[PDB]
Amino acid sequence: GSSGSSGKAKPVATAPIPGTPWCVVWTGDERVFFYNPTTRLSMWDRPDDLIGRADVDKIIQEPPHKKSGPSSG
Repeated sequence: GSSGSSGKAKPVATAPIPGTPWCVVWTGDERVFFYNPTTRLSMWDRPDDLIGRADVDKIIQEPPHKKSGPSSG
């Protein structure tokens, strides 16, 4: 009677979203999800709680793991 560890992959970078308790988390599969260390909630898509805010987007647009010394570039 269990579902299982949602998704099978470890994150690469994590950053707390401003204003919202959500935290942008990137992965190795050139992806990114939203986590909530306050409500132990972890989704795969952008929840409404964030829908509307620009910050949430900006973060996803320009990830930290990338800047600050690019690997490929």
